[PDB]
Amino acid sequence: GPTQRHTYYSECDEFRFIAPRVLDEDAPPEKRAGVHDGHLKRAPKVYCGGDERDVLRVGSGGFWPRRSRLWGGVDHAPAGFNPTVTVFHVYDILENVEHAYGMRAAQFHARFMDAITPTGTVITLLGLTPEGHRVAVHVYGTRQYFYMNKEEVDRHLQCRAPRDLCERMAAALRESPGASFRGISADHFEAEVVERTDVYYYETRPALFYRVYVRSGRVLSYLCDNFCPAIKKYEGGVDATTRFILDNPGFVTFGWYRLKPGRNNTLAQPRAPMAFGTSSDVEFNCTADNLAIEGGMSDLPAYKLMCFDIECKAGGEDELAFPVAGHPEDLVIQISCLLYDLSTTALEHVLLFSLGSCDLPESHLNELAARGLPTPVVLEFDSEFEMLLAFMTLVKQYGPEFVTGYNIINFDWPFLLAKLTDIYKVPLDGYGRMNGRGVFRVWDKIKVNGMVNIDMYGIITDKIKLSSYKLNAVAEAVLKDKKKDLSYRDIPAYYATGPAQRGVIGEYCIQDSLLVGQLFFKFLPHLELSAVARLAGINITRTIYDGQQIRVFTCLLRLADQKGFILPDTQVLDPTSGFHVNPVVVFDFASLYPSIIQAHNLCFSTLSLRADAVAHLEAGKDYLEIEVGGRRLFFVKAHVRESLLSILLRDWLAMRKQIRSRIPQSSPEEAVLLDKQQAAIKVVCNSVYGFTGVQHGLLPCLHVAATVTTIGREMLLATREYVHARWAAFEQLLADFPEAADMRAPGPYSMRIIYGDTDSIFVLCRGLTAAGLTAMGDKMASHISRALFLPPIKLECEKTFTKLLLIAKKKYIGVIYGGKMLIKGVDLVRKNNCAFINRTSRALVDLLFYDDTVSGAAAALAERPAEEWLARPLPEGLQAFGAVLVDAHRRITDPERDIQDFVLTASIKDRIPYVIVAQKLLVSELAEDPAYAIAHGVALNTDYYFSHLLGAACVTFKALFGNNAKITESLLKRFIPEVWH
Repeated sequence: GPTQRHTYYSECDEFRFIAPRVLDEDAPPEKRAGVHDGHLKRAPKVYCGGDERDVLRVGSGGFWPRRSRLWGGVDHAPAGFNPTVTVFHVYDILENVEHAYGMRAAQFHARFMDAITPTGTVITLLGLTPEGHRVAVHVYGTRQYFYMNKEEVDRHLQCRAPRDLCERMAAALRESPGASFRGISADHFEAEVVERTDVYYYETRPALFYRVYVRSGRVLSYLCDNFCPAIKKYEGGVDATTRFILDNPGFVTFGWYRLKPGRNNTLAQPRAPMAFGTSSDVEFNCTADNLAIEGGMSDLPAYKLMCFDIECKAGGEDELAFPVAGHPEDLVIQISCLLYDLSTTALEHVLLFSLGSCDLPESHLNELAARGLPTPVVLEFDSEFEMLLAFMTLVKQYGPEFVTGYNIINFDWPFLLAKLTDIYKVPLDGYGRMNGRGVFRVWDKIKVNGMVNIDMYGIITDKIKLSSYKLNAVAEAVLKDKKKDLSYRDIPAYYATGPAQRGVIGEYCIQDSLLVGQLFFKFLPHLELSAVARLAGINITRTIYDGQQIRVFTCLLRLADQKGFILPDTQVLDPTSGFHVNPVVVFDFASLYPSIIQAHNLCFSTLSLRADAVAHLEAGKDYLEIEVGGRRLFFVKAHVRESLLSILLRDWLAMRKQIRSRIPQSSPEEAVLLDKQQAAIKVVCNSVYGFTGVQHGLLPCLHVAATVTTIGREMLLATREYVHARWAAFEQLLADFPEAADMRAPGPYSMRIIYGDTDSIFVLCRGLTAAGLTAMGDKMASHISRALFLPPIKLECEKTFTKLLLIAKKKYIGVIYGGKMLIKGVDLVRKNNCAFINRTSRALVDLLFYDDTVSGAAAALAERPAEEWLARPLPEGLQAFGAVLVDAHRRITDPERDIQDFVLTASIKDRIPYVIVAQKLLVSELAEDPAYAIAHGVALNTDYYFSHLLGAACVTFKALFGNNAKITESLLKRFIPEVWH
């Protein structure tokens, strides 16, 4: 009997039986709606072919593939099976507490038991061997630690003598009635004095601190919140995995390893099957010295990818209601489950789980064989519970270390777990890799121990930009592929028809995962993630869910301690609105914030609020010097003290550039892995800025973020300053850039910056062609960059606007020389508005951009304040703009056969099309079915539709009149007769 219990189900004799009554064919006309919801006493069953079987049996003729040694008490390994392990790969790491007493009957060598006596944290390395064998290697020995000021503590209690301290902490822990679990001993702690320095400030001098080790995070946590009343505490937030990686040089979170002898030729101990803590084929106890990095050896082992996607159906009153997991009537009816070799890429298994009989189409089956793909295996069931258990039984038994699909984090996994926990009261702590007590939860964002979930939806929202992110949509843009035959509203209808129509549902389900697969092996996300994990020193599962600061803290921590630091704990030239007929050039700085940090030596360690005790070294040379926020600040440079961030980033930039110089002289396969790394360094570098300015995150320092803000500003003001001085005349520009020869346009020449924002400047170029300006702009930026700023800082050129409506602040419309329209901080469309108001509103903005007469006339408006155009007539070039509004009025009034164009719709609801019609004096009580209007020759409501077009035009083209909506309203009125106002 396992020394630690298996909490997943290896038997159920009874359970909650829920199934749609349609499934009954012994079925009167009336008894076929809704759902059965009762208790049934019998084992859960699977059907596959004419065959059946208990869902929880392992042995003979099992319907689905397993990778499982132990199944609730029985060892299913071949009598003989005893492989030896040397090298093995690691994809995931767990932290758990083990207690010596609970493990007595496990057959563990005393060095291990020693490590967990009252208690101890065990770090379990998860992965597999070259042969495919599933491994869990249990690292004993790692303790978490944290620091506290010696003399400060030594005074406020009182006792240098390191045992006195430990006793006082053990005595602190008794008094909390929160499970001291009789850990009221001075021996559950070691406390050593070391010299060190709080990272903050230039002045701060090395003090003496107590390093104190602890046996469990449980303990550490309490002492954070309680032992430190006034006393300052350092690196208490640092988990055991991260101590295990950082204190063992070279060690990684994702890599190959080998076990070897240690200190006194100590050897890793294989575990007896009955003390396995996970579902792996082999397990071992060891300490860090029994482990070594196995560099050179690099190839991904045969780990598996499960790719699934679920389909549901609504019960209750209205079967076209979107399904809700909390409803017992609203059932998961099918799950598409695909199993790949992740090292190979091959699709090994196609499984479809199905509530009710399901007969896949012959056509879909022909298409699978024809593509050299596995024949699907259809598992069918009478109830939702039987099918959910089956799926979860497969999730435990096959144990895909990797899992994927589309929106599975947002819809699929939440739906299925809501059902498992709430409706069926099944516990999940045992269904991951651990046999019990493991994490298996979704939040608002899922965490399943020993399972790396990568959701393709988010990956795709991260590489490609689109109008839509639906799969069939995504499948047509990215895989250039076309399939379009399903809608959640059709499911019920089809479900009720019979087993063939359920097959169709199953087809589109399998095909859905097929496409998601094809995408995962297109974008190889796990490899972007491994690389970050591998680089940041963190578990792969935290490279996705856990955000920003995590990826950077760890590295900051390693460096910080090298240096002998400790980390404390939780304790007016922007736009003048107007239109532009001359080209506008857009300069951007590349990774501005990180390049500032590095160039200007900015760190926790190098800043100060004091002028004194600053080595009194000297201003200018040794000092940065800034009027930051409230007051004056100072930052030392890389000769006096070099910044910890600075170092992180420089090292990462030198790494990227040395990796990038290699991409072309390596193999195709070597280049695919260097690209992922080269991109990983970029994900991590773009993080360091953010890391600084989280006011309640780990190591904030708002006075670095804010100095970077104010340096960002100065730099672009300098770029402004420069361009105006240097390029005021075309002659100097021709001397720097001889190709300007063929760029001189008719006008007078003038180069002026018009918009400044975060990291980009807009430069209006009179007398120049839009034609070669993007290429000349690179050079300009290169030139500027090489002339004004310190390395990494790099200004570049993206983009020339042939024409530009500069509305405001962060709001503009432009056509891009050589491209499309770009619209920022506005839309010219509304899903809610009728076609006609949208099409015309749009036609207007196109006249302004694409009609050269309207474009000059629009430009000329800028030569004159809004109010002065009220006095005088608008420039004639706008005749065509007015022709469009006039024209729209006529579109409405006339017996004009397209009423459809004026239809509004604001399930049952919206969908009812209507139109607003002419005539107490009524208020949109003049809705009407369209057909009725037509059939009765009813006029549309001129005043209504037109005033909506006038309003929309008015908000889009205020810019031509300094954003005064009033003046705009008045001037566009001149283009239409007053009797139509």
